[PDB]
Amino acid sequence: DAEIVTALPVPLAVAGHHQPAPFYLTADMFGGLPVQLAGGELSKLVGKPVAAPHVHEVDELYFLVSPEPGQARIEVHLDGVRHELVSPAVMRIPAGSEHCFLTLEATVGSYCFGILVGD
Amino acid sequence: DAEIVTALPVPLAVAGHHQPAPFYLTADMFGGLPVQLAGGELSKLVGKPVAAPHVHEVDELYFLVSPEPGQARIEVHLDGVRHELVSPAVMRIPAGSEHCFLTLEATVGSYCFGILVG
Ligand SMILES: C/C(=C(\O)C(=O)O)c1c[nH]c2ccccc12
Ligand SMILES: CC(=O)c1c[nH]c2ccccc12
Ligand SMILES: [Fe+3]
Ligand SMILES: [Fe+3]
Repeated sequence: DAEIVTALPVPLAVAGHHQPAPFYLTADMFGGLPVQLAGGELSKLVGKPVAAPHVHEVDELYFLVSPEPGQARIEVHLDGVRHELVSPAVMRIPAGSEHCFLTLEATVGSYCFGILVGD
Repeated sequence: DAEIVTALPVPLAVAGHHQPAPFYLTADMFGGLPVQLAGGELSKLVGKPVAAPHVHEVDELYFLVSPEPGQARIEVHLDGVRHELVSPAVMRIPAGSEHCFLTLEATVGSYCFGILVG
C-alpha cells in the first residue's frame, strides 16, 4: 500500500507567471509537506521568461542543476539586481523579495526548480 | 549580498549507501531547512544500485524526472515489494521502512532525487 503520485506535473497558478507552473511536490501531498517544488527542464526556455517579477510570502529556493556542471545558466533578478547562477547552484529568495529568472543557457537535461519553503 | 550556494553537491554519508550521497539541499543551509535533497543523474547509474536496502529516521520522497516524460524508469523496493515507476513520479518512503531503488533505463538528463522530510 505504497503512496505513489504519477499525475504529474500538477499545474498551479503562481503570481506573475504567464501560465500555471508545473508542480511536482505540493503542500497537501502525503498528508502534508513543508515544501512545494515546481519547475522543469530549461532547454527550450532560453531567452523566454516564465514569469514577470513577482513576490511570495514564503521563501523560495532556486535549484539549478545539469548533468555536467556549467551546462545551465540563469539570470536571477532580485529586487532589481541581476545575479547569474551557474549549475549546480542553490539560491535563496527571501519572502517579500521581488524576483524572477531568465534562462541564459541550457542543455537537454538542465532544470531549474523553485522550492517554496512553508515557514 | 545575495544568498547563493555553489559548492555543490555536498557528499554526505548515509547508512547503507555505497558512497556518500550527493546533497544539493542540506538541513543547515540558509539558517535551516525543513528538508534535505540528494540525488543525481541517472544515465550513468543504470544497473548500479546506489545503496543496499536502508532505513531513515525521517520520511523520504523519491522524485523521478526526465527531460521528456517516460524517458527514465526505476525499480523501487519497499519492504520487500518491487515497484516499477516511470518518470515523472514521486513516491513516499515512510520513516523506518527499508528501501532502495535501482535505475532500469534513463536518458541523459534524467534524475532521481531523495528528499528527506523533516
Ligand atoms: C539520498 C538517496 C537515497 O537515500 C536513496 O537512494 O534512497 C538518493 C536518491 N537518489 C539518489 C541518487 C544518487 C545517490 C543517492 C540518491
Ligand atoms: C521556479 C521555477 O524554476 C519555475 C517556475 N515555473 C517554471 C516553468 C518551467 C521551468 C521552471 C519554472
Ligand atoms: Fe518565484
Ligand atoms: Fe533512502
